[PDB]
Amino acid sequence: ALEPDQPGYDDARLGLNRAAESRPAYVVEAADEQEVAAAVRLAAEQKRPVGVMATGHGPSVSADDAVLVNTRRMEGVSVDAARATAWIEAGARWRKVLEHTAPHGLAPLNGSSPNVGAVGYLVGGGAGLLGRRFGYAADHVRRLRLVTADGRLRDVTAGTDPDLFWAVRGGKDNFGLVVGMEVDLFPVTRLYGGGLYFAGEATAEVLHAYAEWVRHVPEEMASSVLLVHNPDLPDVPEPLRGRFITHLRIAYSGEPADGEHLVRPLRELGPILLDTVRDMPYAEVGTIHHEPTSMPYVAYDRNVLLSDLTDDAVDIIVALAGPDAGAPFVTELRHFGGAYARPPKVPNCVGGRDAAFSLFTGAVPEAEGLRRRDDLLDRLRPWSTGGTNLNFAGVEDISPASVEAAYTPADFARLRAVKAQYDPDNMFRVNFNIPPAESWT
Amino acid sequence: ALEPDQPGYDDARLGLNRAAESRPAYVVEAADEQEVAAAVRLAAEQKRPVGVMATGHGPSVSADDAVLVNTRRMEGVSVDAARATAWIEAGARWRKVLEHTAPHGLAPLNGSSPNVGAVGYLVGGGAGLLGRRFGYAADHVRRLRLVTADGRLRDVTAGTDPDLFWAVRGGKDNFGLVVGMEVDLFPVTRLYGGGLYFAGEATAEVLHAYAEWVRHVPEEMASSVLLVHNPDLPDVPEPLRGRFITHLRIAYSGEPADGEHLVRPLRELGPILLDTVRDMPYAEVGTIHHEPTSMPYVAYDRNVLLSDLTDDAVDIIVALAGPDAGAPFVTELRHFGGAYARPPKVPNCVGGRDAAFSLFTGAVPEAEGLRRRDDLLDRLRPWSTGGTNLNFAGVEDISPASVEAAYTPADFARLRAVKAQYDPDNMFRVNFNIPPAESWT
Ligand SMILES: *Cc1cc2c(cc1C)nc1c(=O)[nH]c(=O)nc-1n2C[C@H](O)[C@H](O)[C@H](O)COP(=O)(O)OP(=O)(O)OC[C@H]1O[C@@H](n2cnc3c(N)ncnc32)[C@H](O)[C@@H]1O
Ligand SMILES: *Cc1cc2c(cc1C)nc1c(=O)[nH]c(=O)nc-1n2C[C@H](O)[C@H](O)[C@H](O)COP(=O)(O)OP(=O)(O)OC[C@H]1O[C@@H](n2cnc3c(N)ncnc32)[C@H](O)[C@@H]1O
Repeated sequence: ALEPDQPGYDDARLGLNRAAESRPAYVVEAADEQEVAAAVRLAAEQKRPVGVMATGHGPSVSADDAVLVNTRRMEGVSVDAARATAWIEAGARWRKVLEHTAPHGLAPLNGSSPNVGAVGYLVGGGAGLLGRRFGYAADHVRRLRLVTADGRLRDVTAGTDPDLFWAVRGGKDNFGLVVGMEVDLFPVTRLYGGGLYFAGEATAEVLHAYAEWVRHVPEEMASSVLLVHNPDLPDVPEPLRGRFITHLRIAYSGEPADGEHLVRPLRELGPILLDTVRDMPYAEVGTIHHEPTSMPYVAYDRNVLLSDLTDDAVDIIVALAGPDAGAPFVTELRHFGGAYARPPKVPNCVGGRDAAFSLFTGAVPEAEGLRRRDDLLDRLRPWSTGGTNLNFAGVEDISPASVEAAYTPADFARLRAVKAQYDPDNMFRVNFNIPPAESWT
Repeated sequence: ALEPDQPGYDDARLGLNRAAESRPAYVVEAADEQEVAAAVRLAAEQKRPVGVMATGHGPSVSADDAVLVNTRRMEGVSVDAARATAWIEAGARWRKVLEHTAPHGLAPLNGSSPNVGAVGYLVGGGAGLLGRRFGYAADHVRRLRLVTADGRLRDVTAGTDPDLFWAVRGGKDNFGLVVGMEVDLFPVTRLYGGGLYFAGEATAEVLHAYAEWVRHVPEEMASSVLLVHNPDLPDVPEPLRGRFITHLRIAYSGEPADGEHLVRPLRELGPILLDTVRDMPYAEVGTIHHEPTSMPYVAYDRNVLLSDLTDDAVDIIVALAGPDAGAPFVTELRHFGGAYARPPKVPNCVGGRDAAFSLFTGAVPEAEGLRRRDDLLDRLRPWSTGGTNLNFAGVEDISPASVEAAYTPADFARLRAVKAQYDPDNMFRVNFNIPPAESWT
């Protein structure tokens, strides 16, 4: 339990995304599950809130005055090739999970970025490059080991505590900290994917075709569109530097033949500054988004879920987020539907299953820039479900009403009840917080 | 000691490049140095030859009737950040070395392909993407642990056995099997590199400019040119498929500013089908050549060293290896000079230091194809040093005269003497073999 101004406090308290500028009263760099339970026990004695950080990818509330458990040293993974499952400790990032599953020819339902904490991602739902085919990562869990608000370790399956197994798979840490989880693995060894990086002048054309194209693709095709002003930086090749880029991401988990057939029409649009679409070992999946996770940064994230992508919706995005807009934020359009739209084998509380698309924005916190982001998301409200994707929400989305928007009204009702039952003092509240039901007080 | 038709013989006997179709009398999958010494002791009892394989990247002679030591399980690496050195076990591939050195911001002098066995590469010399700046990997060794032909383990430094330290660093396994080595590490954290992938019609223009360009670059710029008929395969992006490609590889180990300045003129040539030149973590270095090492293959490798690349030399390469040639082999032109051309701090036997370029060919063994390869290398003999790069030699280069061409005449004289002294029965002869001096009998 490091305290402020002790050696390595800052090390253990600060994550990748610093937008929640937070100062925990103590930080425990847990080495194992016992240290996690001990940290939680301590906090319960001191009537203190408890938060958990594996990477700092997903900030929400300030950890001021809280105990923060840093799980980054708990990076254990083990694979059961026979049963096609992996055991993943609290702090294991997907890159490490992939190291272990690839030798067997197995893939988890990981996301766009290998740097991301597998557990935090999963308990938000977890929308990746196999998701349109298989669903949310939270829909494919065998069991959980959990530190509950009394500081007890508990093994949990759909069998032993339905309520808790349901709530944790989409509820983040609101019901306890996950020390390890057992996930189903899938026989995926290769992807046909990469990017079509179009010049700015093509943005309207591309987004219009994309809106149509997505209506015909199978569930094996995950795809998204990034719109970004790229700086003149050496970290990207010369065709992408210092200009507006519309980047179409492909991730087809079937045969390259099929993928290429689907993709080929998109090439008739242009000009294409760079084309990386290719057959790759699934291990290389993190090259499709190639998201920078080396330096810490501050970013204000916000997203809305779209019931549909229409011409007029496209035109708003072109106008407020395309080349001439001069928007100082990145915009990403991610395709959902498919398996995401169908109820999971084993129920969970993951919301937004009716969404066709996620529309995401990432912004340096600066008032002119945040205004334009606001204007863009407001102008899309008519094509919006009212929902937000929880894993793509940011530090501005911390109020109870903002968190409610991540769940269906019924799921949230039930979640409030379960929360009262498993976290009566609302100890896990350094998070996208589900408040205890008022009826349970 | 697996024998033929025992479970896992084929596993342990066959490597990546199968061009030496070899059947060892026994294969020892050594777990540690003691098993290696025991294997060598056994062979010395039985008057049998001994070969060593970590990956099968570098075949030469058939292992028929030999004992083969497979070192692939000896993959240990440890790094001394303070002293900037790594300890590398026999079988460790560069990818694993890189895993350990990158967290400290250190780089070994590895080569184009992370799949390659660090030790085998180094004892051939070892020409990589930092070589023009720092020299051969064999020029930066602190010590070796070696199993000599009596089966004894021996720690060797420039201090304790000058003759042996000299000979092993360029002599491959001719003087004993290396169980571990201690290499100097360099403070390189990033490269500016990648490819300019030009269409076939530009090949003459590019090779002519390259010939000139290389005369002005600093030692921080490693570069090469691949000429290849790419099949219509899904493993490469659509611009590179089913056509002739001239691929210019850049690897600048200075500041991106400097790299870009150097590279920019090359873009004035064209058309460029794809441009990947960018600032990257040095860990990603294996993306510059992106050589396929997943499937085994058969390949007949041959190279000649060039004293200079002239217009007429270029025109022969264009004519016999460029788009209209219909050559069924790959051709690679690699730039040497720089630190390679200067004597190493601590002497070694690595030859070809006077070469400006390596010209390499890789061929499926088929007589029409091998004829054209022969014709190309013969037609370049006037611009040739007479030498060959040992690490780039193949199964056709196994005769004493072919191996002599890898060393200066004096070095080879001395090498024959040392060989008689350390391997009097020529036990290590499943290799590019240095025969014992006749004067020592
Ligand atoms: C940064 C980022 C995030 C990201 C992404 C790409 C990047 C560059 N791509 C995603 C994608 O393709 N699909 C997706 O669904 N999400 C994606 N994300 C977001 C990511 O899922 C979330 O940010 C998630 O929170 C990441 O978890 P991580 O553990 O890495 O992050 P954290 O800040 O350290 O923790 C955030 C919250 O996660 C919950 N959490 C963390 N550990 C636990 C444990 N052990 N038990 C229970 N809950 C846990 C907490 O709520 C914590 O506050
Ligand atoms: C396949 C390949 C090779 C390669 C390369 C790229 C690819 C795809 N790029 C290279 C590069 O950029 N620069 C360079 O200098 N060489 C490059 N190579 C060639 C490589 O250096 C050689 O092929 C080398 O022989 C590789 O060694 P490896 O150990 O991987 O290969 P092997 O077939 O299993 O062994 C070949 C011979 O190496 C000597 N050897 C191997 N292990 C030992 C030990 N422990 N002690 C002593 N000698 C050893 C033997 O002579 C063995 O026969």
